[PDB]
Amino acid sequence: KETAAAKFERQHMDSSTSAASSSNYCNQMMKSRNLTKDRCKPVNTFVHESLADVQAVCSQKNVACKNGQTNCYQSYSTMSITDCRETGSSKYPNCAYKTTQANKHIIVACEGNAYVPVHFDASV
Amino acid sequence: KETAAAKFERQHMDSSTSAASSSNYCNQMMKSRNLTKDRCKPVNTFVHESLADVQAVCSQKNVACKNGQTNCYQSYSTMSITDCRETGSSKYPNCAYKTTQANKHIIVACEGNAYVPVHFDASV
Ligand SMILES: Nc1ccn([C@H]2C[C@H](OP(=O)(O)OC[C@H]3O[C@@H](n4cnc5c(=O)[nH]c(N)nc54)C[C@@H]3O)[C@@H](CO)O2)c(=O)n1
Ligand SMILES: Nc1ccn([C@H]2C[C@H](OP(=O)(O)OC[C@H]3O[C@@H](n4cnc5c(=O)[nH]c(N)nc54)C[C@@H]3O)[C@@H](CO)O2)c(=O)n1
Repeated sequence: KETAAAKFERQHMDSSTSAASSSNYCNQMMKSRNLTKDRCKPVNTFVHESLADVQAVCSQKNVACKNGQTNCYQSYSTMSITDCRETGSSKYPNCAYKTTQANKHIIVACEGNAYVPVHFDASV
Repeated sequence: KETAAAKFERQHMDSSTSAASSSNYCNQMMKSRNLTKDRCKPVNTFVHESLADVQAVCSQKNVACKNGQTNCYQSYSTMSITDCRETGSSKYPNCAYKTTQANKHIIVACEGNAYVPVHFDASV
């Protein structure tokens, strides 16, 4: 029942802060957004920009996704982000991560449904 | 089962003709599009324009729907349409309709989803 859109927010959005505020940022976040749930998600990026600016990325530079597909977009400007990487001593269920702050262009895959008619209201 | 959008085409789309052929048009189309199957749909409009053109309406003048919701759109140009309205003699299962040809702006309710981010691909 979770939309994919809401899934992206949960896994990658953190606009309440301008940067990761401590080396334990990833340990905290990866667990609170349920990314250690059934195993330790090894690589995850959190973005510290308004939801609007992130969403706007879908109207910026179209690039190929790293898996070949074409619905990826690269931000024209750098954004404050946090790289989360599972360390060499992590092991489910005690997931452990290294936290790295960065300012990079983000690249995202975007999806939607073009608006189509679904009901004839009236003619005028 | 049938999508809202597929049902809209079934009920209202007839790009294969540029206007109602005769006064029996509605009696025939209401039957073939199954709008008389279990009951007589009372009023129904068919649009004689390309699918491209009708769908582009969702990008045109936004207006309020007859029911108050705000996702209705009105075509900028008038379009060729046929009004199908039940006659006083229409009694299920012998649905009967009056065919009226016209050129007016159509108003339809549109649906879809904003193109938003759904996966984080990479940083660069
Ligand atoms: N515990 C670890 C630690 C490191 N690794 C690998 C992956 C690392 O490459 P990256 O390019 O950092 O990241 C790999 C790709 O991931 C991508 N990436 C970045 N952020 C995300 C994200 O949020 N989701 C996602 N699906 N992929 C992401 C971009 C890169 O192509 C590599 C070198 O450090 O070692 C690992 O396998 N297990
Ligand atoms: N059997 C009959 C015969 C005549 N009428 C009325 C409706 C006519 O006014 P309209 O403005 O066409 O009003 C019609 C309204 O119907 C609506 N409409 C039109 N086409 C459709 C459609 O495809 N679906 C839908 N749900 N509503 C439609 C919007 C229009 O304002 C009026 C005068 O002929 O008599 C009737 O109500 N029942």
